[PDB]
Amino acid sequence: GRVRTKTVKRASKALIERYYPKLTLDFQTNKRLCDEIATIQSKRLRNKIAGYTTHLMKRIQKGPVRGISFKLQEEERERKDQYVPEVSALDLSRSNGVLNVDNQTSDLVKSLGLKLPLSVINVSA
Amino acid sequence: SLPATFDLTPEDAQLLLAANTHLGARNVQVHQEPYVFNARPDGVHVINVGKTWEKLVLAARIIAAIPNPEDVVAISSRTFGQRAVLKFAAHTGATPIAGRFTPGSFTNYITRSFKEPRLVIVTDPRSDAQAIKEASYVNIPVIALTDLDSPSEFVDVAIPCNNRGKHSIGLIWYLLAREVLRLRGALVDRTQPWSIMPDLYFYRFP
Amino acid sequence: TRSSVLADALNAINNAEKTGKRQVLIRPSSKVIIKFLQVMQKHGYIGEFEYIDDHRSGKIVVQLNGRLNKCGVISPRFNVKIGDIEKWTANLLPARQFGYVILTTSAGIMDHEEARRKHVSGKILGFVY
Amino acid sequence: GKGKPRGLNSARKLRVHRRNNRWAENNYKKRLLGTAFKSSPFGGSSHAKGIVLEKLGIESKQPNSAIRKCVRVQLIKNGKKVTAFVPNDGCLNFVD
Amino acid sequence: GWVPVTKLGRLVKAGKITTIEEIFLHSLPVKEFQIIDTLLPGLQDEVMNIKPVQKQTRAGQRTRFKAVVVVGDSNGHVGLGIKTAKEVAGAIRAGIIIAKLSVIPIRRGYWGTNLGQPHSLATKTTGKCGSVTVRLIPAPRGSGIVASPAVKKLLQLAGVEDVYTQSNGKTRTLENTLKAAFVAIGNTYGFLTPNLWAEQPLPVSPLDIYSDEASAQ
Amino acid sequence: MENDKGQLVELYVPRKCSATNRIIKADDHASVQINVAKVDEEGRAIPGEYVTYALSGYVRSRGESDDSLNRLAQNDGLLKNVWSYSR
RNA sequence: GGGAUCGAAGAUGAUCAGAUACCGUCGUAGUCUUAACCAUAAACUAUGCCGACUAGGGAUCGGGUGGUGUUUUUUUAAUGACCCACUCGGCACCUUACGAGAAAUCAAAGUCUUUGGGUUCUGGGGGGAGUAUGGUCGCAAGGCUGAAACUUAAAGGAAUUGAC
Repeated sequence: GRVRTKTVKRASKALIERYYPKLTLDFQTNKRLCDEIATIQSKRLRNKIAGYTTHLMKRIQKGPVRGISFKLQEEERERKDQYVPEVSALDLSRSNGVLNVDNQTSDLVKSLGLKLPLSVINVSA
Repeated sequence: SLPATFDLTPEDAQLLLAANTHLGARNVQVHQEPYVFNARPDGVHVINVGKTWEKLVLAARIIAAIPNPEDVVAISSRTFGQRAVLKFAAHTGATPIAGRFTPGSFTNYITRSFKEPRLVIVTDPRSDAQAIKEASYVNIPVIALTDLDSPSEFVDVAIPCNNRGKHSIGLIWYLLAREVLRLRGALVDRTQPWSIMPDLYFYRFP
Repeated sequence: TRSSVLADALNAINNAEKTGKRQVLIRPSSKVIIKFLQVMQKHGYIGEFEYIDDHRSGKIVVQLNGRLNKCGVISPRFNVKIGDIEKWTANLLPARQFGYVILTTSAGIMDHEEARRKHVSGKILGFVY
Repeated sequence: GKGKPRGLNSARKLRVHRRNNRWAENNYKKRLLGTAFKSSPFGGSSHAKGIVLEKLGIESKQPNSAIRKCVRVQLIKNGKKVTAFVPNDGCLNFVD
Repeated sequence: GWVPVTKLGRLVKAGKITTIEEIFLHSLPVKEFQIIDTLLPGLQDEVMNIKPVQKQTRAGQRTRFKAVVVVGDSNGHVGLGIKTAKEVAGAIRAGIIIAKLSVIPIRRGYWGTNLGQPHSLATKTTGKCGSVTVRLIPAPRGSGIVASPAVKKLLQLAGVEDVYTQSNGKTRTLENTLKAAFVAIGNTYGFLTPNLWAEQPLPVSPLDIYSDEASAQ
Repeated sequence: MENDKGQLVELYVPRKCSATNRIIKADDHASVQINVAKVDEEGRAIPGEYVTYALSGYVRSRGESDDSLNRLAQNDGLLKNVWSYSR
């Protein structure tokens, strides 16, 4: 069971989250990348990190794996303000300017003493 | 202690009739039969929307009574109320708690979820029941948006609406939001309709 | 069957005060009940109230303010003498400072301090504080 | 109303109820039947004299194992045979 | 230096509240014992009981200690706190703290006349906890405290000078007895008398007069 | 409560409730104090001037504080046509 | 009188393991009625009876009042049967707790130290003991009533944890 230690996972994951496009599918160039871009004191643990960058780069070029990319939270902030329909369902133009409503609710509005466009569609049980 | 400026608007009444806020629950509790207008023959009761309006007016008065606008907290575990509460608190200055309520948020002075409100506003007192029970320990008033079979334990001023239809919920939060802002002074004229549509407070899904 | 009526009346008054209400409906009524409630109303443990006729025996609607802690009856109406008052006011009242054990003397029904002042005695109905 | 009568002309039922329920005590029943005057070996007195008939090595086993030093006496006033403990003398050297 | 975390606490630290009578007036929940310590400087505690209790915690037979502690002013501010802890002195200290939190006032009054200071209670009161019921009756001046020495000590830490007591139930279990006596002395500010029938206007809190202060930044 | 010198001898006067007029005690945390803002002619709230209410933990816990506060508001002219005295 | 089933006793074949005792087949009394006797149960809802007050909710059972309800259309009706709304009077349910209790729990086991609506019966640590004796009822079996001597520091009720 070759479970990668926490330092290799976190370092390789960070080097792909921040520094994605420099990294490649090849171990021998990502190894030189990990030589040049992080201060890893030992060649062996650098090879661990570099081959795990290679494996995760093989995984991410198939689909977006759950890393860090701060380009979508602002789009979700925009998504709150995107779908503002210009005609609401509360707007009378959806129902030809009239409120289709029952006899008792019309009796309520008559008791209010307020004049609104109302069409009395009766219901029963 | 109210001018006739505060009275019910024909535009707002058209809005409230369009949102089916008048369509009350099937069964009605003991303490909310004052809010019932009548029962339709299909078993749906009718909510006195004028009473509803003046309850929103008094609730807006109470929200105006808190000096610092941060101690006002809106609450929703209701799905549509999440949208409504977030956009409400955006336009208001209050703080929202959408989704799941963390217990011990009003007790437990140590944790990071520790907030000190001076007012709690609730979409559904049945879905947000634990927030009512939590507010019942640290002396916080509770404003609720009660349908006609909503439980009225530990509640202050309660607004009769329909918590089923999302248009009703978004519009109730909408009207309370605009009336609070008109009472503050950022909406100086009363003749002015609130320019943001009630569709910003309604809930969407792709 | 229904044996005492002032007992049932104070039962209903005390229950509605425990729930915090504002009014009660007593059925039936009596002269004794009216005099008792006048004694209450004189010191003002209650506000105003009202008789209702139905030709049988009246009903009473009482407005009760907030001031009643507890009222009750002493159901065997004991014969009491003058110093005996100092026993019952040592038993039933919450302090020497207030509270009214009420007596039924031959000069009417009233609280114990008036019967100190009028220097009479009689039987005992109940206690109010 | 608490399962007992409270009428103002009901003193009789109350005192008959007390005289029936005081026979359930212990001291009352010993006291008004003359129990001590009939069967207790002293006959209802604080002391008594008697004549030693035997010295007894009674045994107390559990949980305390001890050899109790006792004396079988026949009392003078009654003709009653009573065993009794004698303290502080391991030898019983003051007793024959 | 103590930093608060509650807006009541940073009001108390700001010197904007003087007595606890505001907190007692406004029914506030206290969660900082430093407030009680800064507002009751003459608050004198006393231990009532320390007892070793044998726990069985995850295959471990261990010894913890139950400490029943009463704090109390020589005026009318009492507090009760019960704490189990692994150490004796930690149980003492945290029981002191829990008693600092549960401080309630008392309404000590008169018996008979109106001279000098109130010495006895003002009415009869009653507390219950478990099967222990404790009944407090006012007493004449200079009559001492007719109570069992635990209850007597909890009353001496109140400035109650004269009271008759009667109990009922199994008063062997002393924590039920101290809780029942504590409920009895808490209920004295709970019985409405004719000299407090006078209608009073509702005053404002310190939470809104001092709302611009004491806010979390 | 006062002494024979006529000076008051109490720690604090308790707040009473308004729905049931009973005493709100020093540890009723289920009770509630309500501020309702005084309005202007324009419909702006006066910042430091409120009308206050007291609704005790028994009142609020029983499920009555809504109806009772409606009664208190309409009797103080903050509502209209809501609380009916006859039912 | 009846006697089909099953079946206290009895008469019997047993056996194989310490898998417990065995079991199995026949079977009188009885079980079913008539004329009488007896009067006991965990005869429990382990909760006396009468009466008032105090929260909701939705199902049912019996009765009744309404509906420009519904259906069976007989032409309209009227029956009935359901649905809706109300009202009594039940047997039960389900929440809570305001209140009670030691707790389980209780809309009464609530309105009880802030102790009183009326009234009947019962109990006073455990055994000895529902035993002895006497009275009474009964053909009998038994029932009702009912001790003391002596002996003893617990016997208990509810809830809680984990170690063979």
